[PDB]
Amino acid sequence: KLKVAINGFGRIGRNFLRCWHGRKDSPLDVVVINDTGGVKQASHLLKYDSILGTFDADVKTAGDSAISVDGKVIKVVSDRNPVNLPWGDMGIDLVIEGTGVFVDRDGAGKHLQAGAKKVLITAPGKGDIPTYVVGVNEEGYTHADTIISNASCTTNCLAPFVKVLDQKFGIIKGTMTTTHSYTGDQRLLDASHRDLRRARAACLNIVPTSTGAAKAVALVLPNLKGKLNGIALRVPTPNVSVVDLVVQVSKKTFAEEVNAAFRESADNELKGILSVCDEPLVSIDFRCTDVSSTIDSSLTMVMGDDMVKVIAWYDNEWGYSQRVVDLADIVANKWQG
Amino acid sequence: KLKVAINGFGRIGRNFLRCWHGRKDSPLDVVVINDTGGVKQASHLLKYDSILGTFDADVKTAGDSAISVDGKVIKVVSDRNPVNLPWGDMGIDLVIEGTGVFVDRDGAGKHLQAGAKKVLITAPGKGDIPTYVVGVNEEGYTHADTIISNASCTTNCLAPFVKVLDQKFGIIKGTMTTTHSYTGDQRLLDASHRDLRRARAACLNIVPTSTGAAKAVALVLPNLKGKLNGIALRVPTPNVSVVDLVVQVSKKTFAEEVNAAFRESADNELKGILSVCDEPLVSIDFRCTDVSSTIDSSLTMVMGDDMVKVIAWYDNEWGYSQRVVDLADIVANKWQG
Amino acid sequence: KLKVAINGFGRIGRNFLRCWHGRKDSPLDVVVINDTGGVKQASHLLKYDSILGTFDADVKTAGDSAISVDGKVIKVVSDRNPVNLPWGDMGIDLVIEGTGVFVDRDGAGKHLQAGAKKVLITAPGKGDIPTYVVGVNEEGYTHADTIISNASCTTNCLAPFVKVLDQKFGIIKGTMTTTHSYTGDQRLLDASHRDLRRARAACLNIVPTSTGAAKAVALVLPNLKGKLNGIALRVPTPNVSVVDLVVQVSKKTFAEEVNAAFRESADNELKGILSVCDEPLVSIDFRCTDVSSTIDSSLTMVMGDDMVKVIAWYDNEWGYSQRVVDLADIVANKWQG
Amino acid sequence: KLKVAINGFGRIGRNFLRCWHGRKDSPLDVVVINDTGGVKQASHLLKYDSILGTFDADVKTAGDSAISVDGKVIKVVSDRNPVNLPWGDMGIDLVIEGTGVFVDRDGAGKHLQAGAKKVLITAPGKGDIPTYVVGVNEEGYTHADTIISNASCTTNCLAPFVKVLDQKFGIIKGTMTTTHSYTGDQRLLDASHRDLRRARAACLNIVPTSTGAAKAVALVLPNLKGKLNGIALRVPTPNVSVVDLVVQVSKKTFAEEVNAAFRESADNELKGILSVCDEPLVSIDFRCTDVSSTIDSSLTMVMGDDMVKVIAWYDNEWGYSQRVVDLADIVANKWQG
Ligand SMILES: NC(=O)C1=CN([C@@H]2O[C@@H](COP(=O)(O)OP(=O)(O)OC[C@@H]3O[C@H](n4cnc5c(N)ncnc54)[C@@H](OP(=O)(O)O)[C@@H]3O)[C@H](O)[C@@H]2O)C=CC1
Ligand SMILES: NC(=O)C1=CN([C@H]2O[C@@H](COP(=O)(O)OP(=O)(O)OC[C@@H]3O[C@H](n4cnc5c(N)ncnc54)[C@@H](OP(=O)(O)O)[C@@H]3O)[C@H](O)[C@@H]2O)C=CC1
Ligand SMILES: NC(=O)C1=CN([C@H]2O[C@@H](COP(=O)(O)OP(=O)(O)OC[C@@H]3O[C@H](n4cnc5c(N)ncnc54)[C@@H](OP(=O)(O)O)[C@@H]3O)[C@H](O)[C@@H]2O)C=CC1
Ligand SMILES: NC(=O)C1=CN([C@H]2O[C@@H](COP(=O)(O)OP(=O)(O)OC[C@@H]3O[C@H](n4cnc5c(N)ncnc54)[C@@H](OP(=O)(O)O)[C@@H]3O)[C@H](O)[C@@H]2O)C=CC1
Repeated sequence: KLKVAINGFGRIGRNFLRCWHGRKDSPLDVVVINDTGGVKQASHLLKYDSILGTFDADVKTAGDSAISVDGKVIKVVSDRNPVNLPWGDMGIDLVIEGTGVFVDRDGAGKHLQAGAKKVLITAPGKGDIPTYVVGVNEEGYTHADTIISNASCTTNCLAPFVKVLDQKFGIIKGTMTTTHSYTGDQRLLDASHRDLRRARAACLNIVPTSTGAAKAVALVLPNLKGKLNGIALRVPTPNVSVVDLVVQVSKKTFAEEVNAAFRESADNELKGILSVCDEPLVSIDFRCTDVSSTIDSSLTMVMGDDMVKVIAWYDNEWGYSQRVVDLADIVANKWQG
Repeated sequence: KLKVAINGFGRIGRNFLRCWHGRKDSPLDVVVINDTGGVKQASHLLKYDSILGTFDADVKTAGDSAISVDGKVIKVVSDRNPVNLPWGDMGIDLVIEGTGVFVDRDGAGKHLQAGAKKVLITAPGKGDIPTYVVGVNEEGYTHADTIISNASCTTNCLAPFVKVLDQKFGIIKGTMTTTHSYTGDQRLLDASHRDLRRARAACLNIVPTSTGAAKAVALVLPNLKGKLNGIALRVPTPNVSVVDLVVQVSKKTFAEEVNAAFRESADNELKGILSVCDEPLVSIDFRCTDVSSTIDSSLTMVMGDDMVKVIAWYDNEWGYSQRVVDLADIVANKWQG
Repeated sequence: KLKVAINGFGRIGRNFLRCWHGRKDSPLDVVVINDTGGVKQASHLLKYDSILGTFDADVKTAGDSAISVDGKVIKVVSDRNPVNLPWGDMGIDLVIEGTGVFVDRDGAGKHLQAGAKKVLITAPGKGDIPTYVVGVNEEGYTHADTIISNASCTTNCLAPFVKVLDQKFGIIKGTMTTTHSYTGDQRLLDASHRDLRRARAACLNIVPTSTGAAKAVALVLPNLKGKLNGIALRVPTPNVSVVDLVVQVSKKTFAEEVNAAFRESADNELKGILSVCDEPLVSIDFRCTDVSSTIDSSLTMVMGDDMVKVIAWYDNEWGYSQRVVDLADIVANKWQG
Repeated sequence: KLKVAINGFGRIGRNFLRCWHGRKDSPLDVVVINDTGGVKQASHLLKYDSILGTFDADVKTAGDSAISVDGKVIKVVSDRNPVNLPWGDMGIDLVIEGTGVFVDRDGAGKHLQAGAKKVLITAPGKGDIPTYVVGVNEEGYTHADTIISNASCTTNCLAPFVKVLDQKFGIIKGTMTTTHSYTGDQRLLDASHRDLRRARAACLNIVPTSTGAAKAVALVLPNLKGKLNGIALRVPTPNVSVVDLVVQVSKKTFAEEVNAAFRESADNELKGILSVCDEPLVSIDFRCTDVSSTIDSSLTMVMGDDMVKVIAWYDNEWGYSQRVVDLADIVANKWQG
């Protein structure tokens, strides 16, 4: 309904397309893809996926500049400079920025220069970019926002249950550590990053790094400003991560009561965003889960009556991509066109 | 002087022998190895190691029942039943119990049935077994102890710096999470295991599992009884782990002061046990670390002035094995003639 | 129909059940499972699988000899000694031997001693045990065989296209190497193993070992007796393997002719057993393929006009289990009764 | 004594420096490194290495544009365009091309435009570029060659023993498959790549791909022109690979005679280049071996008296780098000022 582009057909760009494809009566219309790798590459990697498996749909190249998914043709262009895009010419309403390189206003704005009406960054925005997490603060979105951010995968897993903890128990302060699957931003073998730790062979190490949620939860939950901080430990799994949150709360409590609080929200205001799992599972079991965060109930602990530790699972690729679709639906729903 | 026997030539048993081989003027004499796998196996796996690399020493079989390391002939026996071992006949003073199956008094005691004078379990002891962590409470060891425990790798990493935190700031309570390398106790592919999570493919998942390290810390640091708890996350790396500790302390502080407190101890009472690393390193850098615990200084955080988060690295196989040697050395030094 | 019992509820045992569950109008009725790990374990590991994903069926324990799959109750017993199994009492017609420890006549026979009418070993049989590979020599099966073998996963990948090569070009001699995913028989970390190479950390090494696929091929294709040999290279992937076969043929040929030969069989006598893939795919893309062998057409080479090199993919767990089901179906179809 | 510059401080670039550092009385003087990543990054990654371990040398940054190794300062520049490099200004005699992007004459020639006297590509050269393999055809090198190639890692493993096989038995034709560790050219997670197979998650798949090694082996051993071909299977190991070569020979033989032939050469003309291992080892055991190729003797087979299969290990990073140093040594030894 809404004319959508995908700038950056990588893990999130492709997960997004496949997430979108599975939705019924979607308001979005993905008409174009900017894949610097080309048509053959876009069709191949969309069909065959090391993490999601083979796409259950007819996918093929259509000519020299498009691909088709179950008959639907999707234009495919290739340009590293978004100021060279044909968004205006195509009448593109929303650009899904998934390249990871245009996360500030001047960068994402290049899409507007090219004629796109709006931009949704699949990552934290740098600068003065409205950030939103579905199930946490999306009601604050307004059609005037020309550039928005859907935050990070970790922020999407944390914020939902942090919101519950703060409302029910009141968070004085907390820390978080995410044991995170590796991502394309890491090097296969010891190379070159900025980040000397992400420069190291990712399938061989536990890699401490930069955390991507910590301040950002305060962005979507202002009451938490200056109350949280954390880090990330990248480990040798290709997908699915888990956050370990420890917080001192003002109201004394115990593990079972904390879990109960999560189940209540899970069955109500956070249905489809938060889930609570009582089974002794491991990361692989959470692949392709549509929720943003799944509490591992049996792992919840309370020390000294007010120090609560919570363990939550998240599919950083798929679960996050479903949220990108959700945020895109909101954009469409609140359109002033 | 101390005639030593290694029961269970596995990861720890082999790491132990190589750790011991590297010491100068050792008061220990490893005369025999109980390897149910045989002499060829013992010689081969001691020489070639997927984690430590090839042993820089002349290793070979010596007849049917021995092996030699740089000329030093060692005996090799094979019996799954410790009562039937020739410890008395051989005059064995101390047995390094590294099978992982004789961790209680009745089990480890079988070595005493057999004639050994003392047993040192390379793991937490079950029941009433004296537990010691070098650099924390080893001064409490007495020659009267027939059976002793060197705790777990995680306890050895945690205790040292927990001791420092408690002394300098006073720990009210806290929680810990160890992102741990897999170990032989896990299954390569989904297979039977009493622990339904450890039963799952170890190189494919992030596996949550219980840990006693929290309560064990209280064993060697009584002041901490009932103040800690935690869990473990087994991840797809073959060696080297990291502990994430969050504690509320009584004295307000900040990250750099906390890191300073650790360096002070590291340059003094905990020299050779605790180190503080200021480099942006990853898990493979810490292989073959003779200390028990290395603080990653740049990851230390303090929230709300009294919630301290510390990240510490540890080579669970080698570092721990150097501690086993250390404890053995203490046994030999306190032996009563 | 045909009261089937699964002995050994491991990778194959569970893949088998799931493969069977997916069949329509199956002549087989799986009524019992001997799982030494217990009911809870059986239900859990059948539901959650690190390789196949979460089973899309209602699986739960059935109060505690039993489990239920979509309402179908399956009895669960636990005994490491087959002679003590209630096969006779239950009227069990065919036992799927998937423990990997009862592969000879005396061992597998234990199931007959226990009352089972027939045994199907999910592996090469030791000694005089009729071996069959569907699509190659299954027409030779007779109800008189009390104990049969479905060969190995590599033999099931190799035989089908070797049969084609021998008929179409005539194999003078050849060699084979299978770059095989690791299996439960390997060790997670360096540990005891009769085979000093499989004793080594499986996810950290390229491990050369044995196979019997070569001589086993001769079993189902007599014309090939003494004409082939080979080895295996176990690598760090959890599932899916690939065979590299090099043979000198009597009739000069070229790569595309060879590929054509495979497509002819694939569309005819070997439909559902052999496939030919023209896509530039990788191992993960072949997960859950029902065929026994998939030729990677673009990799086919011919040197000196008569030295043919063929690369074929196979899902060693799933593809092989579909063959077990197939052979079981034949057993049922030829039952006297 | 030869002024050497390293272009592209990656896996090979760094392995090269470390190999060079370990040589005694080297005729090479590495005075500069072109690392687009910067000084801090060059120092760090040279010191800490996921595959080689921590560099046993004092490594630090020296100012804003150099690094020091045990006191020796090495200049560090940063430019992606070789024409702009200060080779002429610095008087650079030989440039080690390890970027992987300047492999043809026009590309590597950019270094000559920049003032360098000679270029050594650490990879197969494209077009008319003299290719050499130490121990095979290096005696053919002449100072007139402004741009030379040290071939590929697999070519360096294969050529040496292929040379023996051809001389001793006469190779009519053959095929080869290399089960190769992943390299930086692959993607960590499904991502864009001209090669649709190399685009797939490298630590999750058996990856089928190129090797010009077969035709390259022809380049250094003319007698083998048009007689060999092959492919590569990239697998989930970070370093160390193995080649499987099958060849029909004109002189009937047997496995032990073939192994003998390799030991003869290994103790004589190919000492330091080829080795023969009789131990049942796995890939990890061959890390950091200086030789180019190590035959795994117990794996050698001969079918039909003339079809020879040989398995050889090689450390693709380190062993190859040792050859780069050897070839650089030749350049210095044959310099004509
Ligand atoms: N790895 C192995 O086993 C072997 C590999 N190959 C060897 O040599 C290769 C190099 O691969 P390897 O050492 O593995 O890999 P790497 O990616 O780690 O090596 C060198 C690399 O050069 C880069 N570089 C790229 N473009 C430029 C440029 N324009 N100017 C300056 N520096 C540049 C790097 O930059 P950036 O940081 O942007 O990537 C990086 O450190 C060839 O491509 C070839 O195959 C051959 C033999 C053995
Ligand atoms: N991966 C996850 O779990 C999640 C990641 N983040 C993701 O959104 C990101 C994208 O990461 P992800 O999808 O993982 O990764 P990828 O590398 O796989 O995703 C997108 C990529 O964009 C590239 N690209 C780069 N520059 C341009 C350009 N100038 N014009 C057009 N296309 C371009 C690609 O090109 P090239 O081929 O040259 O690399 C590639 O397919 C942000 O960087 C962020 O973190 C957020 C949430 C979840
Ligand atoms: N791995 C680490 O990082 C550390 C582990 N723990 C280590 O100590 C353990 C040993 O683990 P680890 O060395 O890793 O493991 P491994 O399995 O490699 O070590 C010892 C093992 O003893 C076996 N063994 C078992 N039962 C007997 C028996 N009845 N008689 C004789 N030998 C026997 C072996 O036999 P079999 O061949 O049949 O398996 C094998 O070599 C405890 O169980 C504990 O946790 C503690 C600290 C550090
Ligand atoms: N995996 C593959 O790709 C294929 C494997 N093979 C296999 O069939 C095999 C089975 O291996 P796989 O399914 O991989 O592996 P697993 O280890 O997972 O399968 C079966 C296993 O049986 C065990 N078991 C062992 N001894 C007994 C006993 N005495 N009584 C009852 N149950 C027992 C188990 O017990 P415990 O819990 O103590 O280990 C476990 O679930 C053969 O050994 C063979 O190779 C053949 C074709 C394909």
